[PDB]
Amino acid sequence: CRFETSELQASVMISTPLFTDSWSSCNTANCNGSIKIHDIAGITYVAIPAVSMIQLGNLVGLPVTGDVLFPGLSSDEPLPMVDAAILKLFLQLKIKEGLELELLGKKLVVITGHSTGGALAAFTALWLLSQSSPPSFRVFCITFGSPLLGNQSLSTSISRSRLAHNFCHVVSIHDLVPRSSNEQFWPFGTYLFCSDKGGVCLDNAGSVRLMFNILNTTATQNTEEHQRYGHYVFTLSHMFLKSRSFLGGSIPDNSYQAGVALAVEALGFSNDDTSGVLVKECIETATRIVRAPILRSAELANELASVLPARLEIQWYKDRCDASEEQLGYYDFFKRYSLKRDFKVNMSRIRLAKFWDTVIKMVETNELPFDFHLGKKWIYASQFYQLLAEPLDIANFYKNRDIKTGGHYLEGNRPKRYEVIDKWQKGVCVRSRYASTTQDTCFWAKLEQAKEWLDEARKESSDPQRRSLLREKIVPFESYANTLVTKKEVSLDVKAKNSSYSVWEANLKEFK
Amino acid sequence: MAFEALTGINGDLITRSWSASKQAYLTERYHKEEAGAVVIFAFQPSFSEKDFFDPDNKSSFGEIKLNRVQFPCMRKIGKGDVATVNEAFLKNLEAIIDPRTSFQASVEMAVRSRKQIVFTGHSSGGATAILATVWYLEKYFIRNPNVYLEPRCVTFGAPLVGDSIFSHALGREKWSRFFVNFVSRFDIVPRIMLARKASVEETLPHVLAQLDPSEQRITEFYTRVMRDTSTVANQAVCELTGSAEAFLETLSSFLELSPYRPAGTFVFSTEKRLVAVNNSDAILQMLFYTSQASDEQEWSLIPFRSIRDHHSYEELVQSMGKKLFNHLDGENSIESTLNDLGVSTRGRQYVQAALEEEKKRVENQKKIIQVIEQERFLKKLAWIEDEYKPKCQAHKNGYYDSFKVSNEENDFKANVKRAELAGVFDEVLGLMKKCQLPDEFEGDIDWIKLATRYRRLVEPLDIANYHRHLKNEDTGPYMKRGRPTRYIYAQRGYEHYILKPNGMIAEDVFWNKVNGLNLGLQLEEIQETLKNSGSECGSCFWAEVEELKGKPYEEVEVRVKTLEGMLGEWITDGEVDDKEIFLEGSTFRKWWITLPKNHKSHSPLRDYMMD
Repeated sequence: CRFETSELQASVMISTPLFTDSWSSCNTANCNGSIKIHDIAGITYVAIPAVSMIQLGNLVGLPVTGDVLFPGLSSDEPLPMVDAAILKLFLQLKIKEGLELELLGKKLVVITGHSTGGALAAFTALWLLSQSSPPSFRVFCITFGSPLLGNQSLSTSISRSRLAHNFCHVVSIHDLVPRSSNEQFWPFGTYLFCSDKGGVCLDNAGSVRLMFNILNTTATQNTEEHQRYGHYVFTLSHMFLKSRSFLGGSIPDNSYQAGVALAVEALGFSNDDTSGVLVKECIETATRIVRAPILRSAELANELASVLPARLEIQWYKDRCDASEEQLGYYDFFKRYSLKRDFKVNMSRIRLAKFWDTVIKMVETNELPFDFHLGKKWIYASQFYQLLAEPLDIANFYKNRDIKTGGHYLEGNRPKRYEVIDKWQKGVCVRSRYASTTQDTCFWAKLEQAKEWLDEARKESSDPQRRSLLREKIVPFESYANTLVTKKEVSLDVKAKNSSYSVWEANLKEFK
Repeated sequence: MAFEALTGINGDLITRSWSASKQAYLTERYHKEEAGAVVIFAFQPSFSEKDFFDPDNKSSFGEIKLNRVQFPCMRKIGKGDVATVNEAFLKNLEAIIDPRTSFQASVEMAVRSRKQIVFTGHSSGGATAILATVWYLEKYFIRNPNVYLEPRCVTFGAPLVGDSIFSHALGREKWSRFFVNFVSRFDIVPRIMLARKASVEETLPHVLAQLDPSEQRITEFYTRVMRDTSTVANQAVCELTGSAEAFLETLSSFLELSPYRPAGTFVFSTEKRLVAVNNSDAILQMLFYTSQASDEQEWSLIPFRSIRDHHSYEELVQSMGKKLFNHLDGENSIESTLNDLGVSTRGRQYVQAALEEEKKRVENQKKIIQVIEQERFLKKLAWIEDEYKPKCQAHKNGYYDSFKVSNEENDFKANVKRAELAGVFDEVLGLMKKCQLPDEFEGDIDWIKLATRYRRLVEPLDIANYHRHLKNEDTGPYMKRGRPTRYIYAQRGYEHYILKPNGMIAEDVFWNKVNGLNLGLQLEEIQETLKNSGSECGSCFWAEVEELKGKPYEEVEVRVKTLEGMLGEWITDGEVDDKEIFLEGSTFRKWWITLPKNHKSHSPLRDYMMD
């Protein structure tokens, strides 16, 4: 929208010592012909040589039973698949044994390769970064003209895990190897498209694929352009000596359009050719797609700030309810009756439910960053909201229910937002006093379930078998209640004398 | 001319500064020159790698953190991070300062004569000059700021001295207008400290000896220096626009980048133009992009000109009069200026990005001022002062206790206003941390007054909130892990504002006062017991009280005596209200009347509470 960063990010990557050091290691590994481990300027380099093979294009799922395991990438519903030949060569070279033991003590490790060696280096970096625990060193991968490794599910699983920025794939605009794999293969990690004049970074899988399509349809074809990677690295690494103006035409007065034009000319296409227009549209679309989630997260943060008085209202309602002389708890004060305070807490609860419904639906639709729920701010926000408001929602549900056809709350009647919040909280000692709020949010729903169960158990006195079975399903509820209260992980309103918990307790004990 | 208006130095002072820097080659460590009402302290340049990189400094840039007692102001006021400078230059300055020389006595004698103090320098002497000026500013100007005591600093091709915190501290105190660093377009010395030590270890001595008044060595040195300069400039511009956060964060562990940044006004000089720049990031980008080669012929010529331009300042100061001057940050059409200075279109984009980020900072400050001016916002503070506090002290318990215990509709709306104000101030804090506000925002008088008012008014409410929800039973003491960052920031800004004229650090003043209390325990265990104590800030009074009301007396005797000692000055300053804490229903009074009658007698607060 305002600043073009695609060409800048590429310049940042090109200007580093990692660029030339990685290419030097790749050249040495290609010349020797085997895996090399090297130390330059305190950084360890694992250069994996280009290995000639016959088969490339067959996908196989990740191995769950083997020495090479991947705890990190097993969440994507379509099992993340990788190229079969790459994994077979990984096992054949015994990179695990020859690597995990030789890298002990190192603190910065860069893994790099040319052609097939690049796809292997990406695979090994993914293995190092995908273990159950983060490694003893930081891992960065740089590949040169590597063919695509896996399928779209694997790319999405990498991006969702925040591992895509540990990979940089330098690709020449004429190197046909990465542009020609089967359409089931998807890219991942930042791609650096370079030419004789400059480089441009793209970090979105869809935009990278569109760039591959554009290059396939327009640009020329050659094979030595894969052995020209040496010339490309050297030429790119020495542009800091040369002033590089926008040669040909006059830049648009706008800053963003001038940036886009400069990026397009860095890729080598003129701003007047069909290739140039296609590339310019691709770049603009990529920047827009990157920008949108950050804007949406900012807007949702503003909306969350605007909603805080509602949560404060619910906290005040709890305080006045458990500070009142009837001693019912705010659950019963909200479900039994309907007062002015109940009306206002209802308004606040409706606002909270609406806002969090919007937040959850935006999260699921993938309109927000993948690192959204991992952020501890939204973890706290969802946690406090759920703890304060879920019993109110349960009260509302059993207040507006049919006693029989309405069923119960957890059996398919629970809103999706609370389940997603359960996911978020799980994704991230005895208590001296009672907890401020009940730790088991669905406590009251289970209590209502057990109240119906005990009503049925007392409904019949001529069916001792049904009495016994209802007792079998009532005992784990009371055991769970005792475990919850002994740890004092429940708010004091659960122990109120006129709270529904107390009367149900008395009724069940007199029932025995 | 416009140059004199913008910078405050005329051609006469510049010529005299250049002459003094010339004669500084001979004299040892400095040279004082008299001319009318102007005394100039030129500094001797040095051309040995031991004088640019410190041999005993095991860092790859030769940098070291300033001591927050010798240069107390050079830091982040809210964050607390001290500035960083080249160690060799600092050691040279400290050798020049030492009482075994006549530098300090001469400086005092010149200050007493109402003279205009000018520190000037060439090459390494220019770096020392910069440091000397800061020394002067930390020692004389901040102590009694007058127009006469305003120094001037004129450097000629001087290397970079400090990091970004150095420049930020210069800009916050409004001292950056004093410094003027003439740079000729191709001079390698202003860009040398942007390289790593290892990149130039092998070639530095030869080039340095060539700078003192093999082509392979000169070319290799220039290439390595400009390579590291390109890396630093690219990373800097990519970071200040917020571009590629995660990519930069992952490379940062693999990148070893120079911290030095321009400080003060720079003046880039050509054969026909004279461009003044005040934006440190714009100067960094210009440093990279004004010395790239247009074509192969000029590329062959650059390594020569990069050294012969280090001796072009004679002609610069002689011909300054007949050069077309312009101000980069002022004018809006920066295209013609930068094109004449040899910047390319991409370099122009990045310089423009730096300037526009500065303008974004200014507009963010305008938005913040407009928000804190809105009556809707002011009404919250007014309501807490005028309706909440008098009613809660009419109930004979104080608003702290009323907020913490009672559930009045008034308490609820006080909680709501507390939350909304905390939102506004956390937003401003988030802008500060991202470096999105101008440098002197932490030094603004209106912001300091308003933030101090908000802290004194509302921090007791935040402590009451922290203890009403029982955080101290799980999250630990409030002063250790529960205190909001914005409150520390506001406290630090106010403390700096009041104590900086006396040249003292707030914690040092606190330690002096507690030593003056003459406790029954010596230095080590009093310093050990006053760790994370709530007696270092007045607005945290109640926090400390909640740490003392549950403990036996003999464990907290020193803490209680410290609280007693601080209360009088806290009440006098208005940090702690006296109508609130001494009421019958107040928590403080109820806990205090439980203290032993011996302490109750010998405490300085008999006259306030009865049993």
